[PDB]
Amino acid sequence: SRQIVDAQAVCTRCKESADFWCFECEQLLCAKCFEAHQWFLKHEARPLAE
Amino acid sequence: SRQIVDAQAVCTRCKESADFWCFECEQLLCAKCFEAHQWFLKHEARPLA
Ligand SMILES: [Cl-]
Ligand SMILES: [Zn+2]
Ligand SMILES: [Zn+2]
Ligand SMILES: [Zn+2]
Ligand SMILES: [Zn+2]
Repeated sequence: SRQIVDAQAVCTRCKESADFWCFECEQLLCAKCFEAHQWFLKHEARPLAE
Repeated sequence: SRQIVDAQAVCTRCKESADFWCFECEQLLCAKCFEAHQWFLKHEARPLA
């Protein structure tokens, strides 16, 4: 399943602009929510292209 | 900006399973492509996990 991520994509948790994609959660995250995700989970994830 | 994301991380070059992200190439690379990357370039990069 590929997915289109719009230019205005937003974090799945808060309202901030998305910066990361998690391959196992399948979700978009802002930097601050992403740092929490990395503390509590060990998932493959990547920065979004700027 | 506008881009496609996949459920699985695969190398941008060869489509094998990916292991690294390069911030300046903005690319996913498998281990073998990334070793080649390091031979030719010096960029900020991280493993995917
Ligand atoms: Cl992707
Ligand atoms: Zn995750
Ligand atoms: Zn967030
Ligand atoms: Zn490759
Ligand atoms: Zn690079």
